Amino acid sequence: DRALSIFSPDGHIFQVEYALEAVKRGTCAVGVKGKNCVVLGCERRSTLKLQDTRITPSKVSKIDSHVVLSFSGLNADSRILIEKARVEAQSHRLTLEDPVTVEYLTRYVAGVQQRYTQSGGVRPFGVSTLIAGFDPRDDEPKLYQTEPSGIYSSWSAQTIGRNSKTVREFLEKNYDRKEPPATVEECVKLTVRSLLEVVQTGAKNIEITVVKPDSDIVALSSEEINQYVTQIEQEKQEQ
Amino acid sequence: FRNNYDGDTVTFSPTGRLFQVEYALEAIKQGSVTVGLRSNTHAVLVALKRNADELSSYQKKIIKCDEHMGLSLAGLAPDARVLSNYLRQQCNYSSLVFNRKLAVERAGHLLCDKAQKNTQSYGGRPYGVGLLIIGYDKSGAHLLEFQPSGNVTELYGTAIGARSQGAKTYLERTLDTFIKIDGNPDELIKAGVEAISQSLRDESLTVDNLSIAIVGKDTPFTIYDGEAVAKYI
Amino acid sequence: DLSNSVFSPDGRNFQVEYAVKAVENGTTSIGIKCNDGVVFAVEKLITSKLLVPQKNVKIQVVDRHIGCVYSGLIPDGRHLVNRGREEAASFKKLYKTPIPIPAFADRLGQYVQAHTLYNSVRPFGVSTIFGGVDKNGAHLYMLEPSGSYWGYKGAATGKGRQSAKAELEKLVDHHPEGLSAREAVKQAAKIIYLAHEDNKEKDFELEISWCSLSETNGLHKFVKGDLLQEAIDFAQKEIN
Amino acid sequence: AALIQNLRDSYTETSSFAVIEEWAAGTLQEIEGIAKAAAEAHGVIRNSTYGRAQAEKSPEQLLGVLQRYQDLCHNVYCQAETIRTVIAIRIPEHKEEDNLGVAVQHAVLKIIDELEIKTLGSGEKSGSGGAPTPIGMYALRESPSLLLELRQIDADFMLKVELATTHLSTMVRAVINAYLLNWKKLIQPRTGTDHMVS
Amino acid sequence: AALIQNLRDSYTETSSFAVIEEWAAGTLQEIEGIAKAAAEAHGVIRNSTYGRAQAEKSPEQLLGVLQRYQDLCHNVYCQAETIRTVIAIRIPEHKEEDNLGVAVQHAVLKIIDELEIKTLGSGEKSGSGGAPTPIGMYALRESPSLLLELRQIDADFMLKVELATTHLSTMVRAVINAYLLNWKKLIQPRTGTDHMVS
Amino acid sequence: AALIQNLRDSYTETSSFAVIEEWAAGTLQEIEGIAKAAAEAHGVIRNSTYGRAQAEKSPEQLLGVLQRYQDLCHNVYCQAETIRTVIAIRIPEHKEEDNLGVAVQHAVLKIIDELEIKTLGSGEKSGSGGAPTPIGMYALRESPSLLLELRQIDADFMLKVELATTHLSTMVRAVINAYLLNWKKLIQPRTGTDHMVS
Amino acid sequence: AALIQNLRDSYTETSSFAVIEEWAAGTLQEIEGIAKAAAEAHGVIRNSTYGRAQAEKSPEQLLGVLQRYQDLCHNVYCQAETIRTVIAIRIPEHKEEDNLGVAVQHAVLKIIDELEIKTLGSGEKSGSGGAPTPIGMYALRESPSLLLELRQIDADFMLKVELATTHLSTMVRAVINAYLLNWKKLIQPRTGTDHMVS
Amino acid sequence: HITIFSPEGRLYQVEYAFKATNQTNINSLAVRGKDCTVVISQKKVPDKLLDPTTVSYIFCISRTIGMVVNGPIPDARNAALRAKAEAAEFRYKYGYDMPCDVLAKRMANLSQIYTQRAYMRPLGVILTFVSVDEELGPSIYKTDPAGYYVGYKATATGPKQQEITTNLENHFKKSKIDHINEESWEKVVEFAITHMIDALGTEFSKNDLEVGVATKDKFFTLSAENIEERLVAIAEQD
Amino acid sequence: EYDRGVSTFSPEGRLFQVEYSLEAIKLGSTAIGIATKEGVVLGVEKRATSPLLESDSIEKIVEIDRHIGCAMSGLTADARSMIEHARTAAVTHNLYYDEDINVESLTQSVCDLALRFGEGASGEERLMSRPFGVALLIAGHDADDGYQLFHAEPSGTFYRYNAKAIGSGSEGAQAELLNEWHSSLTLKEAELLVLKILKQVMEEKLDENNAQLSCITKQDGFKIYDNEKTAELIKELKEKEAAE
Ligand SMILES: [Mg+2]
Repeated sequence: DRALSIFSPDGHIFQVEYALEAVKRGTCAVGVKGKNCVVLGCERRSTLKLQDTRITPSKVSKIDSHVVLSFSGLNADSRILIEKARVEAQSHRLTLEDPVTVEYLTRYVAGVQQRYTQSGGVRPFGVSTLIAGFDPRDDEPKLYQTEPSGIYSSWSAQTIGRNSKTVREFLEKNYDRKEPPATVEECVKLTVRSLLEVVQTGAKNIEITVVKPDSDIVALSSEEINQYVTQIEQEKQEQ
Repeated sequence: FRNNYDGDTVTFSPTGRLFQVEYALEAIKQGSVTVGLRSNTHAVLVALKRNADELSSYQKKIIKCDEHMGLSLAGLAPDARVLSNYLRQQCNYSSLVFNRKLAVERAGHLLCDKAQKNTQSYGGRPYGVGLLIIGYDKSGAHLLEFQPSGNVTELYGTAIGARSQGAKTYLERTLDTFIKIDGNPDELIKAGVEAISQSLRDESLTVDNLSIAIVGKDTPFTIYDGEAVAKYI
Repeated sequence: DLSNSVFSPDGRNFQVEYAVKAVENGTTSIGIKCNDGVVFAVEKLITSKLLVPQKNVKIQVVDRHIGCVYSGLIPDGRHLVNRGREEAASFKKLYKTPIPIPAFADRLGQYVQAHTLYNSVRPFGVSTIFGGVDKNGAHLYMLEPSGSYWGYKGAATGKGRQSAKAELEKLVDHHPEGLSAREAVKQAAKIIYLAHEDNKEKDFELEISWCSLSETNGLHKFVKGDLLQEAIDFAQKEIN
Repeated sequence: AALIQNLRDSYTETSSFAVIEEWAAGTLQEIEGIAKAAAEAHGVIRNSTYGRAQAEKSPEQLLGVLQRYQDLCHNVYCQAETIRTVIAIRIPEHKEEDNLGVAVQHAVLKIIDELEIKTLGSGEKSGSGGAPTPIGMYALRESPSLLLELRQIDADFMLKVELATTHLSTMVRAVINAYLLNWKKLIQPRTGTDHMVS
Repeated sequence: AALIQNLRDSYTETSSFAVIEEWAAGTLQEIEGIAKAAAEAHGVIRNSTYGRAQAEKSPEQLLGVLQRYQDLCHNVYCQAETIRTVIAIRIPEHKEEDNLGVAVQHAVLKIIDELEIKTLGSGEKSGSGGAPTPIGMYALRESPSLLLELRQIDADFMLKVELATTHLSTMVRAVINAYLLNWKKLIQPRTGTDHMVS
Repeated sequence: AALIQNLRDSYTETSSFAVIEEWAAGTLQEIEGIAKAAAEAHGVIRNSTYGRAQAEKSPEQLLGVLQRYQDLCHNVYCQAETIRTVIAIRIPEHKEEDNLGVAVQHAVLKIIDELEIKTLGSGEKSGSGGAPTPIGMYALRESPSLLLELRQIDADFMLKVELATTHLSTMVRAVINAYLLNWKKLIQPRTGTDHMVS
Repeated sequence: AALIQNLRDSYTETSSFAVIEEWAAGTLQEIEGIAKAAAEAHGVIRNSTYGRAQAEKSPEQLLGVLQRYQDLCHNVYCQAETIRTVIAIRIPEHKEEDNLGVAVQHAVLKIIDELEIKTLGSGEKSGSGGAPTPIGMYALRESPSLLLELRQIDADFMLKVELATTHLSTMVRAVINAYLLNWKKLIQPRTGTDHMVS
Repeated sequence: HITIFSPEGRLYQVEYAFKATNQTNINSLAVRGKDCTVVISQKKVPDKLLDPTTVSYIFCISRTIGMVVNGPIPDARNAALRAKAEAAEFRYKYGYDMPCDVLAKRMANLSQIYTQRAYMRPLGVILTFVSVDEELGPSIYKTDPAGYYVGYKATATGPKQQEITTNLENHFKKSKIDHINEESWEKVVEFAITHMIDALGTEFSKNDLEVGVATKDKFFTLSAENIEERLVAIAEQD
Repeated sequence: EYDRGVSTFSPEGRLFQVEYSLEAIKLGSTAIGIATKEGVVLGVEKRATSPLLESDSIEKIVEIDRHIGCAMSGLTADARSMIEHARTAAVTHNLYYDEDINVESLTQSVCDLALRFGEGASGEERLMSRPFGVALLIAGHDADDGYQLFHAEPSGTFYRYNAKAIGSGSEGAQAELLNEWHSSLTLKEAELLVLKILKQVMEEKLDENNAQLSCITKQDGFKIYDNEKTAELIKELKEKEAAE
């Protein structure tokens, strides 16, 4: 019973399930927040490197001056979502002045991923995504995850893509639910080491993008990310 | 072992049958029981509201469509509501436009021609519900038997539903009597009530299980709910 | 063999045969072209004593001059009648002159036609008999599921068509000059009874209508009342 | 083509429902002949079950039964082969349509077919009834159980008759039914009056 | 056609649920006769398992069991063939519709069918019970293991009874159930009241 | 109809999960009885593999094993036939819906079925264990290899025990699992609470 | 339900990948034991191919090989039955979904299954190796070709060893591979973490 | 099966379509005059309960164009209608009456379109159009269900095609022209009936047949009576 | 397995596609509703994958209006749709009549939404193939029939309840409730009741994180009990067990 727009005996829509199986096939992303920041980490499939470093793409994408998102799964797809989101980001601001609420955004995105699971003659987006940012005139960090089916959810820190299960575990016994990572510096320190499981040496496979309130934003440079690998392998050897 | 001729409402069996429509009549036999019976002064619908659980309400089966018309149903609630709903418009169209109260013969016509469409086109399925209709126009009383197969027949009384037989017979016999009960409502009912109680098996009918409807010569269509039917038990 | 549009290895549309197969299975209907005008009759089957007599009419008029009846799938019949009803009334509004029976059939034949062309639709499950008058006389035809129809001196379908057929055969020769308007009815009344002897254990109710410039006056009227009775009794004597 | 049809004609012309009606009718009352072949073998198992030991020499009443039974299998099989003949002669031109009628023919053939097979796993048991006893009556020079095995080889073969008879009745009756229902389809498998479309 | 229906009639008229109800009911309590044919063979394996050696001569109590068992197989098989008869007489006109009822009939026939097969892989073991012993009791001139093989050929055949009996009970019971559920479909396989459309 | 249900009733009423729970539980610990029937035959192949030649006369310890094994096959088979009985009694009215539950029943029956078949290709090897030796112990008048073939026919039959035992454990354990998971579906195969639509 | 899970639990708890890892590992190096059982029978066909005629009396080195081979079949079969046991215990609740994992289990079982069958067409050839020679060594009173047939019945059986060994290596290796790949699917056939939809 | 290419590109629904055209069971033949045209078709009336007026396989499309069709009556009445209206719409949209050869084009065109786009099953009929236009005179063009037309100096449709054919062919290798030498239609008519009778090993009464004639712009169906008189004519002269 | 394709009728006249959708709702976490002449309670089991999900993120119970709350079970994506149509259906009415919509009248609209799905359409266009994989516990209060509780089933049908429970351990509670419920139950009573049947047929150790609880009254309207009220209420619960 797999060609879904129909139900399994036990009430499943196996297609929608399988689609998730592709998000795992894809690369990996992870987000974390503090009481002032929200960092987004990602890896880099540095595989057939005989291509200009310069203009070729990188996971994290700004949707509005104060909000960004990342994914894992089909690049081919992902792009189209980002675009449609960016558009709605303005259509709002236009017809309402007030710039978008991160919760709202996601709900829109999830509404689209959700639209591609109803009419026969369309197929679901093989993309699950992490969306982070700070609401207009607000200082409370927000993190949400959306996935293929159409569900949106807020997390304190979450990860998607291949080997998410692992790092997830790691995170689970590191991120203190009671108090979030205070300083930005260390909030990063965290995420970085959490990716060092799958990375397999080299800040040459680790992308970091950091977001603060009041529409500030800022991707990271290679050495910056390296000075962390450094100051971490150091305390690992010190244990 | 096999049967291919039962795919869509659209395919004929080698002999000339529509199994899909035949099945819809089976779900009709699955729902609760209900009865209708007429005379020359009134018409009556009596039905057995069936509840799901013991902590739940009994699902009603009667519906008004105008001061002078109504019906009961055996089968799927949704399907029914639609049909009755469409019906409601049809009367309204007449009243507003022509300012004449819709004749029952004609009411059946429309419900034939309506349910008909679903037997000729691909994609859909047929209506899973039967209806007993009652009303009082200018040709006095009338009562109808409707099937998803688009067949509406004018009767003197009847029942549909699970174990609908025992009443159909009680009726078949006590006919000569009730067709003559004119001027007296409570009589037609008690009669109808007996005809139905003549089909129970789980147990007797209570104030919650019972439901009645009537319409006549000066009796605009009205329904009796629960403790209001108390007397007829 | 399972879809409506398709053809068999040697050019054959099976769905239409079954259509036909269902037409036979139902009640029996007839019609007769006489002196001037026509006469129809059908077989309502009283399945119980809880059926109001003189009630569920299977015969229907079109405009104010066309008799019409059929058999097979009852809702299919009803449906088809509606289309015929529009076509008529539209034409009428357009050309003023009440619609020529000759063409009428086609309008319908053409509509029954279509339902043999696409797979998404279901073939018409009824054979239909009808007729009426005009300027150049009365006519009578009979349309089948295939959509093919023609003009007959009298027609028949449903369960026992042969009974009435060989029955219609006779009339031809002894009255090769068209049977009397009056006698036409009472004769039809009989031809039915004879053909009913299959549903014999189950009683029934006969329905009759007719057209004639002399009797109906150009119109189509329901044979009910006094002429109706004797026409039965007439049948009731020969019924031995 | 003139001559060709004449053969197919004069052949179907010498066998028909007219013929088959008599097998159904013939094998209708004739079941009595089996309801009999039954009761006979029964009365007989009691004498074998209780007619204690002996010194041998071929039982006359037993062969009277097998001869009567093997006798019946013969009749029936010929009678069936006649019904079979009437059908094989009506198998229409092979093609991929109107195969509704043709199907019936085949299904019925498979059941008839079965009947004939049933009359052949025991329609020889006489030449086999006395086929294990020449081996059994020999070794005339004695197991005290071998003496008893002779008591059994007599009763065992009487049971096989009673039983084959019981089942047989059933098979026949089934076939009667089966024919009586379809038949018209068996002779007229295609109609072809459907030219009401052209 | 007048005469044709009369036969199909007088045939279905002489067998019915009325008849079958008695097999279900008859083979209901009669299981006791089997729950017995069991305990008998059991008590018997102990004497063979422990009744050390001998000098031969056909055991009377053992044939008492096989005679009692072969006796039962007989009954049952005839009784089944009767239920089988009641259904084959009700197989409707072959076609490609309403086959829901027809299907039931077939499924039940296959299970009944099985029952009869079961009563025939052992419903002959008496004429076979003493069939390996004439070979076993011979070679009367001695393997000290051959003496023990006679001890076994007695116990082995007592096990086969206990076991065939155990399974048999099950088969029967299954059949009882199966019938009791469907049945009405078995006699009335087509309804045909669906003429509420014409 | 009043009487009809009573039978179907009093039958399902005398067997149940209550009964089957004990076979699963019974045949749970009872595997020890097999984990034993194993180790016994093993210790025994060493004496045959090394207990050089002889002059014959039926080994008492070997039959002690076959008697213990043939003994176990018996128990198990009866125990299975009981579980089988419990299910066949719950096979619902045959039709083309809700067959999800029914399917389970069948699948499980096919596995139980297998178990029973396994206990019958070797649950007779005693009356066969000493069945090739009367032929082997004869020809008492000597191939110096024939002497060695007797050494083997003893060890070979001790291997068959160890092996049948090994596989057997597995089969049982599989069946335990299989039951424990489904079961509820086995007794309640149709629900029918879906009348929440009418 | 409390007790019910405990059994299914303590059972899967006494066998696991932990167990199977050792068969794959054990039957990894142990192939040497077969790569050996090979070379032995080879060196031996040369002496039979050329060790001209004789006057008979059971060859000691030959039984040394069949004893060593029949010896191996035994190990392997037990070792396989263990892997088989580990899987049958993990066959989930029968239904029509998530059958992706279940499918793997079955496929692998069919291959293991085969392995066991292979070890049984030759895992008895010792009691058969000397089974044709008692017939061959007899007729001790002379065809000058019968003398040569004894030369052959020695070499032929040495070939069967070499060959069975060759194929066997293959079968084992295949199985090693097959397990190593799937395995996780074999123990965890259903996941069920898909509740991310509710 | 269905309407899209076979492995040897021959989509049979179109092929199957053909047998059904034929299947009706009637024979249609046609030949050119010199200032007229003619078609022969049989008129087998089985059921003694019908009315021969209502029967026919030839209809008056236009004031000058007639049409015969060997094919199933329901599908024909359709083709009849559409065509009948294409010409109607034409004269209007263009100023001059539509000729034989052309109608047959949009007609074949139409049947091609259907076939390729799948908007319906092809009609199982072969249409044989006749008339005489003052650009090419005696015209005769035929069309099949596989959407396709062409020209005939004289043609035939039926269960027995090639027989009716071969005769005419032989009669043509001799008469050597590409039509029938003769001034009067009555006379031509006579000629065809002649060439058909001879061609069937069969005789026809005055109702067993069906024929039409296309003149100098005034097409008319041959009726029951006039029809017989030609049999009178061609009885002695034979 | 033939007879499993949405608008297809089983030969016993049944629609499995529908019936399976029900089997979806099963997989949802448990939800319980209790109606007392004092007010109406809605409580649900949460069940969270990891401790990094922010509980309040799971909108199993939601407000439909000041006077109407709701709890869903099963497919979360599908929920959001019904919740939105409903929320809209409500406001719309108020704009048209300046009043409040009758709980059932509302409920009706929602069921009117559900069964409105075609398969190519034999007349009516219905853009949405299959049925909903979710049910509803609608619970409000109009001033005609006072406090009300309803069950929304994908089949387009519904029933009124005194107490009902949907989700994983449906019967585990329904059985319990079947014999715990009585008219004169006060509100405080009802809370500790829902809170008990959850814990029982629940899965883990009951605490505010794995269980959201709410209620609605004529007085204040639909209110979703913060983690404090719930937390302590657990105590008044786990304490009375010790005794009896
Ligand atoms: Mg098409």
